[PDB]
Amino acid sequence: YGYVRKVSGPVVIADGMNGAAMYELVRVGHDNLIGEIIRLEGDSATIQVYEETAGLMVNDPVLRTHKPLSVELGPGILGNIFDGIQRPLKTIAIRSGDVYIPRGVSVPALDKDTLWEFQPKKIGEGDLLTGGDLYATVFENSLMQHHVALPPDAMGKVTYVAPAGQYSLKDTVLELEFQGVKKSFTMLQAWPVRTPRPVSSKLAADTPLLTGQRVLDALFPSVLGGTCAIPGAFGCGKTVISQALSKYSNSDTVVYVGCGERGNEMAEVLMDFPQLTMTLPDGREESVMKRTTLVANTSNMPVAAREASIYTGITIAEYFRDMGYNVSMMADSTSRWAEALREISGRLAEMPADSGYPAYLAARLASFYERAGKVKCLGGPERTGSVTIVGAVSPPGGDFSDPVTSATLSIVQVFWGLDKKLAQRKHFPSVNWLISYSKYSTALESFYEQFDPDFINIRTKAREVLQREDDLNEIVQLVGKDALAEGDKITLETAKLLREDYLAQNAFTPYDKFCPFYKSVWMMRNIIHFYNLANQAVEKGAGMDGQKITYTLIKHRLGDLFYRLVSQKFEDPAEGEPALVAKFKKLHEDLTAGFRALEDETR
Amino acid sequence: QAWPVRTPRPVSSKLAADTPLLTGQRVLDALFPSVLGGTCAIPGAFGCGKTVISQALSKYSNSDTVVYVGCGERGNEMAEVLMDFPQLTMTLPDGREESVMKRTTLVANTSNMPVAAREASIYTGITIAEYFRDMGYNVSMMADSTSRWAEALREISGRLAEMPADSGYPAYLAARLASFYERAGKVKCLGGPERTGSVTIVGAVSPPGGDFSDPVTSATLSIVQVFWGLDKKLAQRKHFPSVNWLISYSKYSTALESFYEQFDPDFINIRTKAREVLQREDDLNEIVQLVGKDALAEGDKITLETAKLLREDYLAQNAFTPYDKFCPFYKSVWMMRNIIHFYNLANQAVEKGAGMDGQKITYTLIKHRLGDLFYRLVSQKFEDPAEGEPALVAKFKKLHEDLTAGFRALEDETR
Amino acid sequence: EGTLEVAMEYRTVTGVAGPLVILDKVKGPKYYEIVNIRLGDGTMRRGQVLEVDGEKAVVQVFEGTSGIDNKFTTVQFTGEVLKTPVSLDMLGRIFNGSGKPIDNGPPILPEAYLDISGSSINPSERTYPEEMIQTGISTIDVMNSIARGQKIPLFSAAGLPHNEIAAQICRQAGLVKRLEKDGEEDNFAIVFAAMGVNMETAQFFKRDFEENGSMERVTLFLNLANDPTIERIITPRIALTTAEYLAYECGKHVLVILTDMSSYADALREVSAAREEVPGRRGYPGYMYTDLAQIYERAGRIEGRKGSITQIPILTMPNDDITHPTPDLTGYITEGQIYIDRQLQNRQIYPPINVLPSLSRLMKSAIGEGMTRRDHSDVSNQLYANYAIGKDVQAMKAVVGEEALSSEDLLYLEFLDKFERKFVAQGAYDSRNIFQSLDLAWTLLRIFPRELLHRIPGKTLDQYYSR
Amino acid sequence: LTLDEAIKTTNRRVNALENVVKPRLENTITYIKGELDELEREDFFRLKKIQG
Repeated sequence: YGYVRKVSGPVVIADGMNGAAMYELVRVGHDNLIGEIIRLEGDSATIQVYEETAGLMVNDPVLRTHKPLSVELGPGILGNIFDGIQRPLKTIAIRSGDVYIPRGVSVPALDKDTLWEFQPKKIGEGDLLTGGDLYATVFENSLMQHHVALPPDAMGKVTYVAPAGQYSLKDTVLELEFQGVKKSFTMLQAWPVRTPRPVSSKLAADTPLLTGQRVLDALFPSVLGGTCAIPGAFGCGKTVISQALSKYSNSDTVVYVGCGERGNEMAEVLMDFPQLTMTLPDGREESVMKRTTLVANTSNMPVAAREASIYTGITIAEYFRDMGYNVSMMADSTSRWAEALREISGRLAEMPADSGYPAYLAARLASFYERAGKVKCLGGPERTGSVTIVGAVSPPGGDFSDPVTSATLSIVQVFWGLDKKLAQRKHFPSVNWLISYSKYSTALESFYEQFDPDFINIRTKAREVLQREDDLNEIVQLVGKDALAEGDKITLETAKLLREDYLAQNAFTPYDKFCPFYKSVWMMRNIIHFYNLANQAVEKGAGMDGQKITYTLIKHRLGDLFYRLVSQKFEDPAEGEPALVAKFKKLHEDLTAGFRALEDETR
Repeated sequence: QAWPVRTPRPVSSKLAADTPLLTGQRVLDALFPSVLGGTCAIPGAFGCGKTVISQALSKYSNSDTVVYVGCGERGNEMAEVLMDFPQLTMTLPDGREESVMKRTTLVANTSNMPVAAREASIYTGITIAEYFRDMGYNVSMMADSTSRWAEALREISGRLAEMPADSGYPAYLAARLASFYERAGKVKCLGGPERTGSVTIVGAVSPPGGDFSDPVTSATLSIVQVFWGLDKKLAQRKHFPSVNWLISYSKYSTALESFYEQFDPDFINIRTKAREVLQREDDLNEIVQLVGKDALAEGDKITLETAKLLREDYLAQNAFTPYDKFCPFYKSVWMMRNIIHFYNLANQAVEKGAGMDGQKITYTLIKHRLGDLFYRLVSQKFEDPAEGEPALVAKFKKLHEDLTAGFRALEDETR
Repeated sequence: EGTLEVAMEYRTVTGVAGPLVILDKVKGPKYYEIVNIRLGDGTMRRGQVLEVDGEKAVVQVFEGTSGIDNKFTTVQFTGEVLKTPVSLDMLGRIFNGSGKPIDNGPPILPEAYLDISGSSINPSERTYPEEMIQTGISTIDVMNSIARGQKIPLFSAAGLPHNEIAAQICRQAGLVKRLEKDGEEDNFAIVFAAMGVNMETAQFFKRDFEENGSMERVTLFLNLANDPTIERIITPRIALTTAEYLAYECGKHVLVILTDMSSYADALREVSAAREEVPGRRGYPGYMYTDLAQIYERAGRIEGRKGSITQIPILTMPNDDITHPTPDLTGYITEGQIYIDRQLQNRQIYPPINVLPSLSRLMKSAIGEGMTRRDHSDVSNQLYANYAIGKDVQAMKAVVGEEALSSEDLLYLEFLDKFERKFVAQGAYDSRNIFQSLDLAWTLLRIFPRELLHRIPGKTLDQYYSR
Repeated sequence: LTLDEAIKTTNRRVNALENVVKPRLENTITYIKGELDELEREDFFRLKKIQG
């Protein structure tokens, strides 16, 4: 239909478009590299290649697909690997025995031929149906019940509903009548990669994410269907925190969409998806591959794919949230995504605003990060899901005033700022307890009250102790520990106890692999109770003794409790919640006995 | 014969150079030596007057021919060169009086001359150097103020609207400067007989504002082998060479190991020890400034001593007095050996002195009772080289042996 | 392959500026079409088509633009991208920047032609770094170890012996599994690519590999500083293609040494300025990250073949910094970083590796029961903790005074001194085993008391504290 | 002894620490602005002229 005029890397001009649609996908050249329009100039158009562009020719045909970028939504997406162009990588590797990905390969996102069982939800002929009505369910695998739903822009009366049976994707199962037309339907539905899926209503979040890490779960809680921000450091986080979301998270599904990353890390993690099963179900061991989907685009991938992959991932997440399942989206991108925006702006010759980043970076980041929340779905029956976003930014070593970082912290409510010093200190969680913050605190008030009313005050006390330690660290560095008082001494002891027992979670050991909230709250309660008892003891300071003398005494006389407070970390959660609660209650009772007999002896 | 100036004259082969460039200045000759045909860089921020060092090298190097080129150089300097070289004489084995002016050619165009000609000047200079190299001679070229060449590139590129990659300097700055420096070396000449000439390039990169992070300085330091770091601190203190030991470095030390071994095996060890002493002196100066003169270790006192002597005597040359105008290598080795051997004797005394008092605490008393020998050590630089090699070597032997005997006897005394 | 076509030959050179020549009235110009340039003097230069638009076509010239004129410059369009010849015979030879042999021998008789920037590997078919190799350097081997298929860049500045340590690593490269490892397939088949290096460094590397006895194994691609700049942007790509063939289609473990990535960034900046695009950070091209990603992501193990590629790209910090775009992006991409510190060089330690910023993201997978002792990770964690606490203690002692420091403070200072003296320092022609090296690390650790070794678990403490 | 040590520490701080850090801040500000901002604006102007 049209022919190329100008080729410069990802940018390819195609004269002869005349009537063409903004962001309409167009195939370029004999190999048919799929690309989207970015800049109309008249009859001419500008197309990002989305592939390797070497070897084009002037007058090579360019065809219009007339449709914007879309990803095939349907049964069979779970446990699959897709590029930003929604290409099943394992399917490509199997169909074509060559280890490479051939240039301009055209493979359907989901195999039509593959069979799947069906289960209508007592649907009757002639019933009026609306978009998003969960008329039937399909078990893609154990513990995964894909409830097929009507497309959002679809409604009518059910003239025909298929009986339950084995069907391929190309097969039609549902027929609707509306306004005197008949509309057939297959399981697979297409949805634009932009323009988020419609939502009946947005709801205020109520439940925390309850991640394995202690600091993430207590100091900086995050609600279900809420934004997150991590600096994407190595060693931990994108390896540790990500593993915690993958197997230790209460989210039903994980959509890992890493883009612009180290290739070997994704090779390893893809080798890890089939393995590393988690026995979350009572009677079965849920292999994480069932509850994950990898959108993998390594650094060698084309630049436009770096922009496309994020929207593909968020579209998949919105799809899953439509069924009511709570799904988490971890994104190792948005670090290199800004670089991709810089590149496309530079080729398009747009004028950058700050440090070479195009201005609409902030707007696009705001859109993507606001595409997540707790949502009441469309159709019947009434159901509710959520999407939780965890997106990386520049590594913590660089300045946190970087435009991408500044844009993210504007909209993101929870920043889990990792510390380079902590990483060098080999402190594995590496979460800084000063820069990090979770604005979601006020919402979780009811949850914390119903769980444990005393938790709020002890958390505030722990925060105050940490702040005091950080504040007077400068003083003790300058002046010295000689002037430190008994209150300062117990404050430093409690701060060290926190830094060692509480904020540190190795996660490579069964006792530290996962820390349930009940164990975390008890450990914090024990630490705060010990701090309070020490405060009261040094405050009493009577009987020709006490204060710093009392502090030294309780350091030596009550050294056993202080030592086993550290071992409280080693208490194995697998032993069972009632046993751990009993053990911690006994420890608390002994701590109360401590500083009470020490009170009786009056030093 | 006419040669395209930009194109590099052909060579039969390029071979590793193993003949040190004898500058005649102790600091550059010993601390940061250069091989004949090597590539050097002298920042020389404003006021340091690097041109006196360049002129000294031209006068007293062992080169067969000198090609001095100054791009952006002030006219007075070229007058001075042309007026003073003919009277100055160099002594060959025959010994007859001869003017370095015959040995030297000047390609320089003054700062008043048009800027576009800076490139042409530098390339003509280097191609004349190469021409003399193919003749079998060992020639050295000095390129005064290549920063003026960089400014010429910026001005020419600015008119063409070529995009400024960094600080106005065009992108293709490192490439051209790299080619210019890469024309240097030691080569086997073409044809018969089998000549083996060389070209030595010692350029100058004046830092605007005296910050070595400047682009031209950055590229030079990237592609230079031996680097001599001029600093404003020593220049202000009227040190004269102003060659900072810390920043300066030589990548040619490994190559000249054979020459040093055949000359004197002690040279490597004394050089390393002097470097360590200087680094320890800097560290101790920082520590003392932080804390104070008091609470200063006796061993640290001995280290700071004779390091002050190094700075005052060996690392400094007047460059305008008959004795310090030209420093022969042997007397430099003797002075370095005297300094290190005094330091080692002090360390031995600290090790054993019949108690910690006499060992190290009485280092001040040792200085009091060894004052004449220490004054001889500091004055050894004052002697002129006109006495001749036998006189200087005999005097240095006498000084070293007298120092050792006096130190041992005083160490023997009360111990 | 029924019938072929002879390449066109144009004379329409409407503009020659910088390293670029602007052709016109050209018909059917492919993108990245490789052109051969016949000048009026008859000498032939080869170049690439950087951009295609209408009948115009911007052509970059590899060998410079010092002889082109409108009247007599003729240019041909070969109608294909660069395809360097490759074969097993390419081993044990030295080549120019463009791949033209300079070993005074004959040109390569190709086994096949491979398009540069080879085909992308399906990510679902890559594999994690499986085995680990002994690097000889104590600092490298004991901590932040290098596994097969890893991407460990050495970070150095001007003057630091990055070239010397690169040569050391090449001679010391070896397997480590249970200290067991002819091994012709296991032979590392080192591919060395030097861009914009001084002739002295070139002769140094040449002599080092000639004397190493691996001249039948290594392969050198040189692009000297005096060589044209444009050639340098292809040399690492040629090296990557040769490594990919000799590894994947030939079944040999291959190690890659890329030299002076800063020089490659310089060529990229020169090309961008000549083409007059919008800059990035510090005037660099905005797509430099993509170029570095493509130049780095071409290494790693592959499931379908027995080969593997492990690359060690030495990088030169321009002003001894990391915020510079090139080291920053390299850190963004590469899964490791080894630091050579000027402070260490000032104290004259031949390997100046600063262990504190050094890190390997795949070090945990690299170390194994077969690879090392089970307590190796504990040793590494303890060394990190001890070094960090010792640096903080040294700062505290400096600010408060040497006497005011506590006993544990002086212990930490002594640990720092002994570590930086014995451990980091190593000989120049001396390699070393891993297991007794870990024993010496335990000696440094047991200098500290058992109680202070909180980072090490008690089990490994009882295992290897006394020894 | 304590007063001498404290006075020495305070005088050393006032005479060296601030007197070195303030020039460091000034040099950082000067370099950052006069290089990054100036050259970025110049690049933008050159691009604008190219388009013009």
